[PDB]
Amino acid sequence: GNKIHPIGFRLGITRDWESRWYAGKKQYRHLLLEDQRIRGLLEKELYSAGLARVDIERAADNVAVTVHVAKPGVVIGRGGERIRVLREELAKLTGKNVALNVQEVQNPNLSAPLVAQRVAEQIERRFAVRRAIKQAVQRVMESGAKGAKVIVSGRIGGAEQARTEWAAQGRVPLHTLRANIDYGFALARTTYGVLGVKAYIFLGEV
Amino acid sequence: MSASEGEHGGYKEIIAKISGDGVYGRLKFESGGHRVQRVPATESQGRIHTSACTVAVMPELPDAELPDINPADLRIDTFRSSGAGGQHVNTTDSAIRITHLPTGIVVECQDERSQHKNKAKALSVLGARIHAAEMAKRQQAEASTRRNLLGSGDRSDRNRTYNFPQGRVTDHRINLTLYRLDEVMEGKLDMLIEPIIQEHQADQLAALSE
Amino acid sequence: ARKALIEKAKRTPKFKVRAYTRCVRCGRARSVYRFFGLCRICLRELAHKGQLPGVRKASW
RNA sequence: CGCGGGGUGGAGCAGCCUGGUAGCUCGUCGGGCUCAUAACCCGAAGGUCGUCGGUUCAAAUCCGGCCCCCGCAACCA
RNA sequence: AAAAUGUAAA
RNA sequence: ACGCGUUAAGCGCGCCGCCUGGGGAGUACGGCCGCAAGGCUGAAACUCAAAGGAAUUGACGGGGGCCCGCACAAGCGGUGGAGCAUGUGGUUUAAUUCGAAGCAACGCGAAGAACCUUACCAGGCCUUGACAUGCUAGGGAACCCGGGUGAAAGCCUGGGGUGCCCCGCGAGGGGAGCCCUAGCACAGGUGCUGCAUGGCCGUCGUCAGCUCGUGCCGUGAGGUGUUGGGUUAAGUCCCGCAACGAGCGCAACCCCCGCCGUUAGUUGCCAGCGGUUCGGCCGGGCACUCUAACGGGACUGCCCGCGAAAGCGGGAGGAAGGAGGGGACGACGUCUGGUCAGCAUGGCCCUUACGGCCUGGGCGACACACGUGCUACAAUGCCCACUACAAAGCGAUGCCACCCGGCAACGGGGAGCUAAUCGCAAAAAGGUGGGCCCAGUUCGGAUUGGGGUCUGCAACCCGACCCCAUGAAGCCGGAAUCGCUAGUAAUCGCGGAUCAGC
Ligand SMILES: [Mg+2]
Ligand SMILES: [Mg+2]
Ligand SMILES: [Mg+2]
Ligand SMILES: [Mg+2]
Ligand SMILES: [Mg+2]
Ligand SMILES: [Mg+2]
Ligand SMILES: [Mg+2]
Ligand SMILES: [Mg+2]
Ligand SMILES: [Mg+2]
Ligand SMILES: [Mg+2]
Ligand SMILES: [Mg+2]
Ligand SMILES: [Mg+2]
Ligand SMILES: [Mg+2]
Ligand SMILES: [Mg+2]
Ligand SMILES: [Mg+2]
Ligand SMILES: [Mg+2]
Ligand SMILES: [Mg+2]
Ligand SMILES: [Mg+2]
Ligand SMILES: [Mg+2]
Ligand SMILES: [Mg+2]
Ligand SMILES: [Mg+2]
Ligand SMILES: [Mg+2]
Ligand SMILES: [Mg+2]
Ligand SMILES: [Mg+2]
Ligand SMILES: [Mg+2]
Ligand SMILES: [Mg+2]
Ligand SMILES: [Mg+2]
Ligand SMILES: [Mg+2]
Ligand SMILES: [Mg+2]
Ligand SMILES: [Mg+2]
Ligand SMILES: [Mg+2]
Ligand SMILES: [Mg+2]
Ligand SMILES: [Mg+2]
Ligand SMILES: [Mg+2]
Ligand SMILES: [Mg+2]
Ligand SMILES: [Mg+2]
Ligand SMILES: [Mg+2]
Ligand SMILES: [Mg+2]
Ligand SMILES: [Mg+2]
Ligand SMILES: [Mg+2]
Ligand SMILES: [Mg+2]
Ligand SMILES: [Mg+2]
Ligand SMILES: [Mg+2]
Ligand SMILES: [Mg+2]
Ligand SMILES: [Mg+2]
Ligand SMILES: [Mg+2]
Ligand SMILES: [Mg+2]
Ligand SMILES: [Mg+2]
Ligand SMILES: [Mg+2]
Ligand SMILES: [Mg+2]
Ligand SMILES: [Mg+2]
Ligand SMILES: [Mg+2]
Ligand SMILES: [Mg+2]
Ligand SMILES: [Mg+2]
Ligand SMILES: [Mg+2]
Ligand SMILES: [Mg+2]
Ligand SMILES: [Mg+2]
Ligand SMILES: [Mg+2]
Ligand SMILES: [Mg+2]
Ligand SMILES: [Mg+2]
Ligand SMILES: [Mg+2]
Ligand SMILES: [Mg+2]
Ligand SMILES: [Mg+2]
Ligand SMILES: [Mg+2]
Ligand SMILES: [Mg+2]
Ligand SMILES: [Mg+2]
Ligand SMILES: [Mg+2]
Ligand SMILES: [Mg+2]
Ligand SMILES: [Mg+2]
Ligand SMILES: [Mg+2]
Ligand SMILES: [Mg+2]
Ligand SMILES: [Mg+2]
Ligand SMILES: [Mg+2]
Ligand SMILES: [Mg+2]
Ligand SMILES: [Mg+2]
Ligand SMILES: [Mg+2]
Ligand SMILES: [Mg+2]
Ligand SMILES: [Mg+2]
Ligand SMILES: [Mg+2]
Ligand SMILES: [Mg+2]
Ligand SMILES: [Mg+2]
Ligand SMILES: [Mg+2]
Ligand SMILES: [Mg+2]
Ligand SMILES: [Mg+2]
Ligand SMILES: [Mg+2]
Ligand SMILES: [Mg+2]
Ligand SMILES: [Mg+2]
Ligand SMILES: [Mg+2]
Ligand SMILES: [Mg+2]
Ligand SMILES: [Mg+2]
Ligand SMILES: [Mg+2]
Ligand SMILES: [Mg+2]
Ligand SMILES: [Mg+2]
Ligand SMILES: [Mg+2]
Ligand SMILES: [Mg+2]
Ligand SMILES: [Mg+2]
Ligand SMILES: [Mg+2]
Ligand SMILES: [Mg+2]
Ligand SMILES: [Mg+2]
Ligand SMILES: [Mg+2]
Ligand SMILES: [Mg+2]
Ligand SMILES: [Mg+2]
Ligand SMILES: [Mg+2]
Ligand SMILES: [Mg+2]
Ligand SMILES: [Mg+2]
Ligand SMILES: [Mg+2]
Ligand SMILES: [Mg+2]
Ligand SMILES: [Mg+2]
Ligand SMILES: [Mg+2]
Ligand SMILES: [Mg+2]
Ligand SMILES: [Mg+2]
Ligand SMILES: [Mg+2]
Repeated sequence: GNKIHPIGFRLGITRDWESRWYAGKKQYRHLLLEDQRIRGLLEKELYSAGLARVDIERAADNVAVTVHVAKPGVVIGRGGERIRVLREELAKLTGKNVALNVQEVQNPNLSAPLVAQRVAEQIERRFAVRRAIKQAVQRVMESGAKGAKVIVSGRIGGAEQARTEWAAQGRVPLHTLRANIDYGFALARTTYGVLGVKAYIFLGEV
Repeated sequence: MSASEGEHGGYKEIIAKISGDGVYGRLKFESGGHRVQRVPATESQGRIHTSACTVAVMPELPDAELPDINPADLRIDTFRSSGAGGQHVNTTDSAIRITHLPTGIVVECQDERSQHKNKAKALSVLGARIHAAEMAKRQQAEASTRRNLLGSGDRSDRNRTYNFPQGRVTDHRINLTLYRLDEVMEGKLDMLIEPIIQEHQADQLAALSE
Repeated sequence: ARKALIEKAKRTPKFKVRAYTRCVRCGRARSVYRFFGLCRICLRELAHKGQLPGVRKASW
């Protein structure tokens, strides 16, 4: 075990922060402490939405949370009723003037954090791990990707002996900075332990 | 007093006289085999292994070889020796036969021409022979009381298990099984040896009152 | 000693000296970079995650 | 009963003749090598000389008694 | 030419 | 299968000999031969679930060939010995909380243990709890004040506000909220299992490796490709090839350093002038230095020799040349590696306690052993005086100029800076001057006595710092062992993270 995080390695190179704002020194540690609590309620509530990334911006005092989803409708609701109570709970906890924002995810088969969820969800529902990796790596590849790879660790199939299990097509030059790649983690809760889900999507260099 | 070290580590055998108060009372219940389950220090790979050691505790007993012989329990015969000597060997009861009555052990001596030179020798041998005969009795008593206590077999011969991986020690006799083994290895035996003392004492009421 | 102790940390004490800084995410007391209110491990993750603004892999 | 020998660090032996000064090999303990054990290398500890007396400024050493071990002797009838 | 050995459970 | 193949192990016929799982056993008995040694013939009980033949893939070799690394060698400085610091073993203890174990545990989790931290210990305590979501019954009202006993936690207990919602003419009434006393769901656990797991990390290893697709060979495991010659730090490229390609690796793409440029001119800078109260100090200016954002630059492009090519060896011009120096980056996998105690988490277990609070103790113990370290043993030295030259960082809960008091640690005052303004800040080796005389010393600074400063509720256990006195071992270290190949080692100081302080 020795490989670097793909996002952390490509900051300002092929990837931008999921939080963009300045903060001197006296308030950083609670801007962030709140910032973190923001993805708290967001990820917790918008599971059904398939949230792929939370972009939290902060202007003068006011926050500016942009959110990316696969199927947008869940977020909004009948007459946009969930989307209102959304920004309601937000300013209710932040105490700062907030900002609703939603832009959909065009191709759900090209967002690793999405792929990971759908995988981990499957194995939560007793689906064959091996033949489902090849399935996911297919759809992601067949959805135009330049490369794709999925990894699963832990007690596969409920087996006492835990193990790694993965598949891949195309390229995943993880050493190459010039390459853009999407990373995605997920955690499959199970009646027999916990299994980690990793996705790599190579969306061409630049 | 004895300690045969087995290279690393131990003690392939060690014997000690534990002197004090209530020693045989409390350390009595260790007589038998002790199973150990742990990843051995000797292990090349990473496999868990089962091993065992035997413990025998015989109490410190009194012991005293009798004040030699006492002529009261002894028959001495005097008579003529056999073979060379001429005139003198024929007319002189120089042969001795001392029969030690309690054991039936007998010596004879017609070595020298002097009757008490021979009685001396025959008293010397008879001494060494009754001593040696009791020593051997006392030997295969001690040597055979251990055979039972020590429990010949191994891996499966009795008493209690010390499992290092799960941290459980457990006495198979009283079926106690408290899994605070750390302390037990540090000599905190009482939370183990006291349960046996009570359970064994409950087998004393139900013994002539049941 | 865990959630009960993370609560002692939040409580304004009896004497100022008994202040200790916990992690604002995992709850660790040792190795606590105060700039983030985070521990040295919680720090590392979010940094890779890119959820800590401006901070990036150093190199020279 | 008689004559000769012996008892000295845990084992096995020097030193006694010629009084002053305790040695050897092994073992043991601590540190090295080695993944580890041994072999190997470095350093250390350990006896108040069987036991009583006596001689002497001084006794393992010289002298007397006793105890234990060893060898020899014990013939003429 | 140096230089012995490694018990017993995945 | 290896192989055999008109000298068959092929295709056929004739005849003799022989085998029928391993061990027991070529043994026993009997018989025949022999001078003997022994030979020929030749069993059984018993026991095992295999023994065995060829071939495959690895690993291994005190096998071979070719390469490589501070591996040896060549070198400079060290540990091992001394005193101290710290981590560990061990022993000790009421507890000396737990984990880490050769390389890859041992100044490691600890980037801050007096209380706190704290998971251990003794003791006084609490029981729907220090925290979450709810559900009850007497149902009071928020929240400030107090008594009280106490080491605190805790337990007991005295005054109030004269709130709020429905709206009732009304004397009261029911709502909500948080608190309140019991009760029920439940919380809680740094209790076990890293050998039930995720995550992250160490390691072989920055080593050049690891594989897939299809095809072809093989009864098959599998092989071919990946091999071969050249070459390279490199499965790096080249040529060859029953193989043709492809992926993860290597390289590149990223940061930092070295050269030049464009843009920029304060809080930076000062070259010529002006003012000079001989100071970047005012006026003044962006040129240089700097600062920091975008570029340029190097391509084996050029020359010689060799070469089939790849490239190799030299040459030049250049700040820089064949990877310029440094970093970031760690393949398929291996170690039942590490960690359930950062967090996550399946199963297991504790429930007026295996949960919680507090006071005090302990994690700092000391017959001993080790790891890493600091300071030394001195003259290429040490002390005092004076005087220079740094980069990186930190600081409006803070850093502190400068006067004042103090031998000092520091205290009292007090200017500026939220900072390329102002400050910590003195750089230290260096240089100059004076002293020391080869001594257990003006080397050395452990030990201890006395007297103080600061932070803190509080420095007995247990802090750092100052002053006087004390002035130990140590004369260069047995066996053995470590680092480093160029701005490196050695040496010298400075800063920061944690943090009241250390
Ligand atoms: Mg691995
Ligand atoms: Mg790495
Ligand atoms: Mg990666
Ligand atoms: Mg979803
Ligand atoms: Mg081993
Ligand atoms: Mg066994
Ligand atoms: Mg006797
Ligand atoms: Mg008798
Ligand atoms: Mg008679
Ligand atoms: Mg006769
Ligand atoms: Mg007569
Ligand atoms: Mg007569
Ligand atoms: Mg007569
Ligand atoms: Mg006779
Ligand atoms: Mg048993
Ligand atoms: Mg264990
Ligand atoms: Mg057990
Ligand atoms: Mg008791
Ligand atoms: Mg503190
Ligand atoms: Mg003689
Ligand atoms: Mg003589
Ligand atoms: Mg002699
Ligand atoms: Mg004699
Ligand atoms: Mg004698
Ligand atoms: Mg002697
Ligand atoms: Mg002797
Ligand atoms: Mg001799
Ligand atoms: Mg003599
Ligand atoms: Mg003599
Ligand atoms: Mg030794
Ligand atoms: Mg060895
Ligand atoms: Mg004398
Ligand atoms: Mg003498
Ligand atoms: Mg004498
Ligand atoms: Mg003598
Ligand atoms: Mg004598
Ligand atoms: Mg005779
Ligand atoms: Mg004769
Ligand atoms: Mg005669
Ligand atoms: Mg052997
Ligand atoms: Mg053997
Ligand atoms: Mg072994
Ligand atoms: Mg297997
Ligand atoms: Mg063939
Ligand atoms: Mg031919
Ligand atoms: Mg022929
Ligand atoms: Mg032939
Ligand atoms: Mg033929
Ligand atoms: Mg045929
Ligand atoms: Mg057959
Ligand atoms: Mg058979
Ligand atoms: Mg035969
Ligand atoms: Mg034969
Ligand atoms: Mg027969
Ligand atoms: Mg025969
Ligand atoms: Mg014959
Ligand atoms: Mg003959
Ligand atoms: Mg012959
Ligand atoms: Mg013969
Ligand atoms: Mg023979
Ligand atoms: Mg080396
Ligand atoms: Mg060397
Ligand atoms: Mg150690
Ligand atoms: Mg544990
Ligand atoms: Mg009070
Ligand atoms: Mg529960
Ligand atoms: Mg277990
Ligand atoms: Mg793991
Ligand atoms: Mg490790
Ligand atoms: Mg390399
Ligand atoms: Mg490296
Ligand atoms: Mg193939
Ligand atoms: Mg073949
Ligand atoms: Mg390649
Ligand atoms: Mg060829
Ligand atoms: Mg002047
Ligand atoms: Mg000008
Ligand atoms: Mg100008
Ligand atoms: Mg310019
Ligand atoms: Mg440039
Ligand atoms: Mg040619
Ligand atoms: Mg050249
Ligand atoms: Mg470079
Ligand atoms: Mg260079
Ligand atoms: Mg590089
Ligand atoms: Mg495993
Ligand atoms: Mg396992
Ligand atoms: Mg493993
Ligand atoms: Mg209960
Ligand atoms: Mg001067
Ligand atoms: Mg000067
Ligand atoms: Mg610099
Ligand atoms: Mg500082
Ligand atoms: Mg600050
Ligand atoms: Mg304050
Ligand atoms: Mg301060
Ligand atoms: Mg002054
Ligand atoms: Mg003054
Ligand atoms: Mg003054
Ligand atoms: Mg003065
Ligand atoms: Mg001041
Ligand atoms: Mg003033
Ligand atoms: Mg001020
Ligand atoms: Mg100076
Ligand atoms: Mg000296
Ligand atoms: Mg003092
Ligand atoms: Mg104060
Ligand atoms: Mg000393
Ligand atoms: Mg010297
Ligand atoms: Mg000298
Ligand atoms: Mg000297
Ligand atoms: Mg250099």
